Amino acid sequence: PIELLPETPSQTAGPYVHIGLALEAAGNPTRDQEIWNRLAKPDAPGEHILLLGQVYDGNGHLVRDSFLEVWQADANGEYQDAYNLENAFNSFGRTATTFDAGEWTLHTVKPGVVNNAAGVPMAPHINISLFARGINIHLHTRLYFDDEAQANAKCPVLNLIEQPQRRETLIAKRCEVDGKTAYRFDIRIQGEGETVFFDF
Amino acid sequence: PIELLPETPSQTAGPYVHIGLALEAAGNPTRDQEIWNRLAKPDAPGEHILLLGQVYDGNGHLVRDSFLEVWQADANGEYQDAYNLENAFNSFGRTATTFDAGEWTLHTVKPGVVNNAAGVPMAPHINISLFARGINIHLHTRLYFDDEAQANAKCPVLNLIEQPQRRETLIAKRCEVDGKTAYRFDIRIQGEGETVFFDF
Amino acid sequence: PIELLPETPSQTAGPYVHIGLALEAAGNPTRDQEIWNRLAKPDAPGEHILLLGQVYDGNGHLVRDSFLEVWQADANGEYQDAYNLENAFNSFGRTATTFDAGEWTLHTVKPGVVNNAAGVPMAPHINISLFARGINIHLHTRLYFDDEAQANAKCPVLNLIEQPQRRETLIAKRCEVDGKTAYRFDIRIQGEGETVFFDF
Amino acid sequence: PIELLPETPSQTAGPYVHIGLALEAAGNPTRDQEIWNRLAKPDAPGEHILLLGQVYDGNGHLVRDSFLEVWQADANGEYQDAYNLENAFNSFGRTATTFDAGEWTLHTVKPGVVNNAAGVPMAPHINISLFARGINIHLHTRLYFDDEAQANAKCPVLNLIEQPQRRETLIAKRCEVDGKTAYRFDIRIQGEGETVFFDF
Amino acid sequence: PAQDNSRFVIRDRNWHPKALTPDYKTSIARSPRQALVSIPQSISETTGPNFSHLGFGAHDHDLLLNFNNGGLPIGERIIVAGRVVDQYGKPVPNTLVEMWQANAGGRYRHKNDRYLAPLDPNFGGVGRCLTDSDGYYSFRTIKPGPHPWRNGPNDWRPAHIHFGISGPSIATKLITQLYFEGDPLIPMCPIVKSIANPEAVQQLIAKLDMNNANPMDCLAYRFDIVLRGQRKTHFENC
Amino acid sequence: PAQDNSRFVIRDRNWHPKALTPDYKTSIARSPRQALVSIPQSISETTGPNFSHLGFGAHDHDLLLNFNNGGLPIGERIIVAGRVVDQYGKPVPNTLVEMWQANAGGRYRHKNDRYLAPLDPNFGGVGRCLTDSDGYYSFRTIKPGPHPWRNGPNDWRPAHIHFGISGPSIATKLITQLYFEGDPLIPMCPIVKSIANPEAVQQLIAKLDMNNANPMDCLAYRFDIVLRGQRKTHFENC
Amino acid sequence: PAQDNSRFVIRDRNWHPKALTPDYKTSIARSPRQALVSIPQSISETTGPNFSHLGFGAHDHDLLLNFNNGGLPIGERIIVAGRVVDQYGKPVPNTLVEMWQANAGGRYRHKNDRYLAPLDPNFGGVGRCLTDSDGYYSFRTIKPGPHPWRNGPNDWRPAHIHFGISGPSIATKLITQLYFEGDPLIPMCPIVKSIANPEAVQQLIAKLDMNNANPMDCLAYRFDIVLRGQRKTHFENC
Ligand SMILES: [Cl-]
Ligand SMILES: [Cl-]
Ligand SMILES: [Cl-]
Ligand SMILES: [Fe+3]
Ligand SMILES: [Fe+3]
Ligand SMILES: [Fe+3]
Repeated sequence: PIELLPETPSQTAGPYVHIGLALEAAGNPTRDQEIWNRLAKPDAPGEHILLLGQVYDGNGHLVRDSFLEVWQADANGEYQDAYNLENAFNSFGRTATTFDAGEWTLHTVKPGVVNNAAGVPMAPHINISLFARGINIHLHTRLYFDDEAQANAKCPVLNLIEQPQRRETLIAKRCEVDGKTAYRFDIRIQGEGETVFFDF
Repeated sequence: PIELLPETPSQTAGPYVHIGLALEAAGNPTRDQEIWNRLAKPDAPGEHILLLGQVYDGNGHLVRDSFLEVWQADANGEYQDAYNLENAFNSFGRTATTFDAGEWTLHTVKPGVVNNAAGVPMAPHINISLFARGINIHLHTRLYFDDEAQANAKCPVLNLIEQPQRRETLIAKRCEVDGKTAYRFDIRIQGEGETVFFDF
Repeated sequence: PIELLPETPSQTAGPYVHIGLALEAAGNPTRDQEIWNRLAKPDAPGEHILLLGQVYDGNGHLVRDSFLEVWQADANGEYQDAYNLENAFNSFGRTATTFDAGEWTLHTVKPGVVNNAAGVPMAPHINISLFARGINIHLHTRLYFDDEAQANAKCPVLNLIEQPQRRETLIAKRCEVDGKTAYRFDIRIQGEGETVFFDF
Repeated sequence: PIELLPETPSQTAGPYVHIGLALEAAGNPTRDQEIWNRLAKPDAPGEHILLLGQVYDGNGHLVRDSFLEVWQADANGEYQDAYNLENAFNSFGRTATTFDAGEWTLHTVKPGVVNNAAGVPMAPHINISLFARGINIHLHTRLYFDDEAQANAKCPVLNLIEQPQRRETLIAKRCEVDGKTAYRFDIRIQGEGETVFFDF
Repeated sequence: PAQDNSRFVIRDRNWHPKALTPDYKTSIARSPRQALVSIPQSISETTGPNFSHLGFGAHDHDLLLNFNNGGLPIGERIIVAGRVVDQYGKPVPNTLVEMWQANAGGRYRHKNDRYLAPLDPNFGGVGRCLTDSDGYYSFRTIKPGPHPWRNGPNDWRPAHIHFGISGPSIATKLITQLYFEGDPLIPMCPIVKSIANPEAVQQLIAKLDMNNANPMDCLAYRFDIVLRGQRKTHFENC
Repeated sequence: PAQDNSRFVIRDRNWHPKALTPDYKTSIARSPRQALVSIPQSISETTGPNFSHLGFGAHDHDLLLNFNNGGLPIGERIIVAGRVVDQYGKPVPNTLVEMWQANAGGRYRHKNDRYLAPLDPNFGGVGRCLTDSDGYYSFRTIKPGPHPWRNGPNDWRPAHIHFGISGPSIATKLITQLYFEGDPLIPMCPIVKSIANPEAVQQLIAKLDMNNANPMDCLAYRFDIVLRGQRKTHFENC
Repeated sequence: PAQDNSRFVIRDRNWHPKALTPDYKTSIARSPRQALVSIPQSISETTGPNFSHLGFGAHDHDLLLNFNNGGLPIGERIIVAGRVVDQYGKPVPNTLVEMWQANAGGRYRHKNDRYLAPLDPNFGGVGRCLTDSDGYYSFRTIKPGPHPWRNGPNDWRPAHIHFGISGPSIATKLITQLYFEGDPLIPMCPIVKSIANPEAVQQLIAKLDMNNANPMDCLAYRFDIVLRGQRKTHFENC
């Protein structure tokens, strides 16, 4: 058969990933421009939301060295690839869990609906890639919203998860943090309540 | 050493096993004669019973595409191997769970006692072979009866299971379905309460 | 793919074939029973006919060392495989061309119609296998009759010959020899008027 | 020596070539635009002519499944390579014999004179490529015109054919079809009067 | 009735696929985590149904005719034939061989197959027969097409026919899959690769069998099946 | 109009099949017995039609949709794609690629094919396209079935698609056949074996191309085509 | 805004390291036990950030100058350079390449690294750049020392540089590690050996590149990166 050049194989990001990819989180000096966890400036259109979460291993213990990358549509359901710190909104961001701060946070807007390749609407979601010591190739997941139950029930991606119980692992829980709308999205890498991870 | 011709290797029956082996359930027309789940005509000697069960994966979820083959002695402890739809009793039958509720049923009689090769009586049992998508080589088990405690306790096959707690997984529970004598035999393929499976 | 034992390869019969297979034609002493050119005794049912012919090479020159075997139905269209010199009719015979007698002869009856494997009638025919010095594997042909034009035109075997002109090579010519019905069937191995040869 | 990538090897077009390249003839519906046998619209400059011919195998039998491609200069000696069904003249066309039509036809104009690479005029000609069942790589030839005898005698391509008798095989015969100017160009693939075929 | 009068050679469960073969994703949660418990052979295991008295329809072995809704199925006409023997080379006569498969486009006639390739109105996909007195079986069918499936993101089954064979006892009963000589999908399939030993994989590949073809009609493939060796009992209880 | 400004590398007629290959029976009477006459390249041979202005229908390259009589054709959905280059490796853009084939059962939609395998009412078997600006072409189709034929008494074509490619001149024009990776019929076919060199035969075998497949939809095969090398003229007439 | 116009060749997850590789002890509790769920590519997966307008400082790619506290860092001065391409061989221009590493003694400038080898006051160990219009990147740095770590009782990372590459989409984003030609620690490392295929491990080994060295100044290593092949969509939703 036709065999292309093989892709470069993945390796773990390791425990010191934050020195390369999360300088402030590493408590190291930052450069003038960093890619970080504020996707939306106050004047971005849409519903401003705080996202937060903790990451657990197979023994139920906190993962305090995780590095997360996120990719989401703007409130209008459009992906904005022109990354610029001057933008009111960027579709891409980074966050981390650390020894000092075991709970990651993101400051964003709720994403609008995006159609799949067949034209079928997907429920509002944030794409997440999870990296850490012990993780040899990053884990892909999606964060959906518990106040989008009708859309979630019809999402062609959620519906590829055979068991309804596992779909529940991708639904972030609405709350309030200091008076502002927030969602908690915890990830369980292994075992009871294991978060669904995707291949694509 | 002496090496015989290798046996043809097993493969999974796959999710469409019903096309070939459970035609009704595939949604398909049947042929004039089918091998199915009614082992006994109403005139067959012995105690007429219903067997039913559900099959669970390692996540506690129903296996809704299982296919089961059974082999049991008649009420007089004789294996009736000359398969014939006109027989009062067939020692062989087939059943399947299907989507819906995931429950299989068999209509039979309670088997009589048969001796092992050393002449020691075995407790009444039904031999079961379980096939499905995800199962690469079929799983062998036995269904014993909870109202045969004395015989069960002395069975030379059950006594080969090292742990009494595991012996309990093979004991079907007497119950009533539409007022008629039945025994429920659930199978747990993996994990908590995992059903004992045999090699022979 | 599946490869069976290979067939033993053919070789030419060579110039002295008659010493083994045509003893009288070789002018050598015969045994008590020989397989020869009289398929029908006078008592055989059917139309008694004399067949005769000459064999030519690619230069138009007579082949004076040919050996022919023939296989045909009786007048009722049945093949008679039980070869016996006591029979009024045998379906099999042998003839030859020699230095002294360059024209072979056969004494037989006109064969009845035989159906092909699909049940379609074949025109009356004699199957011929031709052997000689220079012929590495024998040549198969059929002798049909010029007074069976209607049947010939419908024969499913003749109709597998793409060109009508080549079909004519298989049609023997009715004549009279010493007052009796005869057909001449000349064979041209190569070149102008080349006789159709079959593979089966 | 310097060895380039090998050319993809030829294979016969086979007997069903018309399915792909002569749709009308296969018995099939045509697409909106087809490449076919009318090179010239009525307004095209030059002398409008019909070309026709039959193709013979080595046994003198018609090749009924021939497919022919032609390439010729327009009346002004110009090769029109921008193929378009709207053109007054296309230098390229296709035709075929078929069973229904064992004769091929082309509607064109007489080509003007073209010089060879050394600047020497070639006699008026049509370049032909012949494809069919039994032909493993197409045969190249040229059709010249019998009323161009003076030019033909000086053609540097015709003069590369060593024997004058073989040159005659490339000279089409002027005739009239339904009262209109035509030239017949029969091709004999093999044997007596074998048509000259070219390599270049 | 049946009697205990034979023993069957113990299976090599490293020749067979293991239960847990995670590249075949559904095996992860459907594989036991505890060891199988070995038990000695008794009459319960060394006997099984014989199907000599099962009534077969005229076309049960012929998938070109057994789902006839006005025409022939579309696709590559093939005979699939072979012999069932045990590990000692002894033929297994009058044994039940069942098969099922997708149509020429890789679509199954099952309510749960929603692959976009069309059903064939003249193809059902199920066959059965008994081996003859010398151990041979034969079916006539259409060569199935490869079937895409929701395992990895671009996984395709090679062309394959599912087989079940009863044999002389419940100890010999086997379900397997036939694949076809040369199919470039075979080395890529995680179901094929559930079998760790490459030599075992080769035992599932049917060979083109021109000797058994009907000219101008259908091709043929040969697929031989080997069930567990059967022997008489000896020196037991003494 | 066209001009003479290039030369084409001379063909290797021992790499191509010879005219007389008697195992392919119809070649015996359809092969010239006289030698080909070599002629130098002129404008007549070094030019040819370009098809940029030919009007193509929307589905001309898509055999799943171009004979639509109420449904999809039955059979293995496949993309057949590749690149046309010359012997120097230069892409051949905007060139005409035509193809034709049998349906999934080896039956041709031609009046002269009376093989008993049925026609598919939604399959025609004809495609065309132009290569793009980088030399690539693409068709969508059904994988054809093997085709029995009246050569030897049990001869079957391997699965194959007929191809015609125009290229830059009448000197480059080529008709050939594509075969499929692994097909056990390939080594048996007297038409394949008209090519004497085994390495040339390999050049006609399309490879399974999983990288180009549409998951849950269609597989893909890759078939690259090499036309005669084209060079500028040099040092002529001096 | 970004558009869905491309597809990416599916990953070979037996070429990459698997999740559960127990000799790398931390992977035991940080590997999912359920199968990944395959999903089709949509605009969510086939797009990603373009960093063309991220503002880079003058020395972001030069670790000899980007942590300047009064001197040059101690250790082997090297250029690390290479090309980012996709599996079709197409360069990946204007893509973000980030890297981090220990100093010459195997010590990281992170609070959690308490290895006894000293920090270098003029080394920070972090770099970033974009590939140029032809897919090439380059850093200047110190060759890192092996790093002991609490896996097995005497485990040492080979000298290595961590790499992150964005590529055209979130589907191509990759984190990996570079190793150095000839390092005898490579075959011994359980993180290297998380990769099952020895040929894949070889793809992570940077080669000494004397051609790219500055004489009397610095040596050079070459490390090329291959991201998932990108192709146009074809024959979707039809
Ligand atoms: Cl035998
Ligand atoms: Cl290129
Ligand atoms: Cl380049
Ligand atoms: Fe299947
Ligand atoms: Fe063909
Ligand atoms: Fe490190």
